Amino acid sequence: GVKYTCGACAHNFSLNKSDPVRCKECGHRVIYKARTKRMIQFDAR
Amino acid sequence: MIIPVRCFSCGKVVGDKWDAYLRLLEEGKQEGDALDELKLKRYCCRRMVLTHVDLIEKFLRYNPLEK
Amino acid sequence: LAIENLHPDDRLLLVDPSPVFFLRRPQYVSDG
Amino acid sequence: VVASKASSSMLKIDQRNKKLNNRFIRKAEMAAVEKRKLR
Amino acid sequence: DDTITTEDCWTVISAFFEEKGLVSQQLDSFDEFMETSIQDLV
Amino acid sequence: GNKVHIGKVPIMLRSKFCSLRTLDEVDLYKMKECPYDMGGYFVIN
Amino acid sequence: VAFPNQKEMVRPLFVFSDSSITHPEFDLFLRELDAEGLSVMDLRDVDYKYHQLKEMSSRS
Ligand SMILES: [Zn+2]
Ligand SMILES: [Zn+2]
Repeated sequence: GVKYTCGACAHNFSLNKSDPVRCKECGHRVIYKARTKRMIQFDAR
Repeated sequence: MIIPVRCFSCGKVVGDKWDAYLRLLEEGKQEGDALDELKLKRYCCRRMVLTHVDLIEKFLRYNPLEK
Repeated sequence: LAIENLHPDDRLLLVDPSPVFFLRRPQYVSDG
Repeated sequence: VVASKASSSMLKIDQRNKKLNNRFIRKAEMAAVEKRKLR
Repeated sequence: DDTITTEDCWTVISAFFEEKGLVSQQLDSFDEFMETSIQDLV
Repeated sequence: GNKVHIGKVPIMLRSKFCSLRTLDEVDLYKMKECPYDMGGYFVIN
Repeated sequence: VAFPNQKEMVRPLFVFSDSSITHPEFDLFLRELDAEGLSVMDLRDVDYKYHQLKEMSSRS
């Protein structure tokens, strides 16, 4: 439901809150969430 | 980290002179002569290019986090 | 050739209209 | 490594500046020490 | 020969720091502990 | 009677028994290690 | 895999296209099956395949 990114091979995937925390293709134990889809605005100051 | 756009003290735009400065230094020109050739008169501007340390060339050596 | 190869008398003709030990030329990699 | 162009230029500048410093500073120190000796 | 200036002293110091480093004592002590000290303690 | 396991000794970074003693300059970047890091410390928890 | 009219073939995965099967394509497949004398998958078997894929895709 929510995307994730591996910490070594930078491979995108998704998890269903029941899979083991692991990259599907290289088996790394550290993954990162992906950026939000909301709008990000800055004041340029 | 990367060359500032404007000189802090007065506000002259020095962000477009980093590549030219490196090119001039490559040809053997001295630092003072290189800064003079870029028309940087005030020493407030000269310290911006003279004392800049380029750290982004070290941050770029790390493998990008996405693909 | 360079300024050194110029004749000393011709070098004397180069008059401003010497290095000092405490003004280094800037570096970027340092050493260690 | 495949270093970028800016990094290679900086390395060349650093080598040239190191050589020039090692020459000129030593020459100036040698010029000063003899004057301090004869005084 | 020729005289030794300050720049030569800094060349020697540069050689020192090129070989030793700044935290050489910590690493040397730990290497000594792992290589021989554990066996002798046993 | 053979190699019985008696414990685990923490390893000082950049020492002779550290994994970063080898790996040169290029691989030090792939492991997300700063080449300016000097070692001399342990990592506990 | 194998075409009905044609013979058995070993193919890699990327040969298949993500685009949906069109009406003339399915009609030609049916005509080839009739020429060979074969039938279509039963609706019960279609449901069994659908359940198998749904279980496999949502498995942990
Ligand atoms: Zn991975
Ligand atoms: Zn300025």
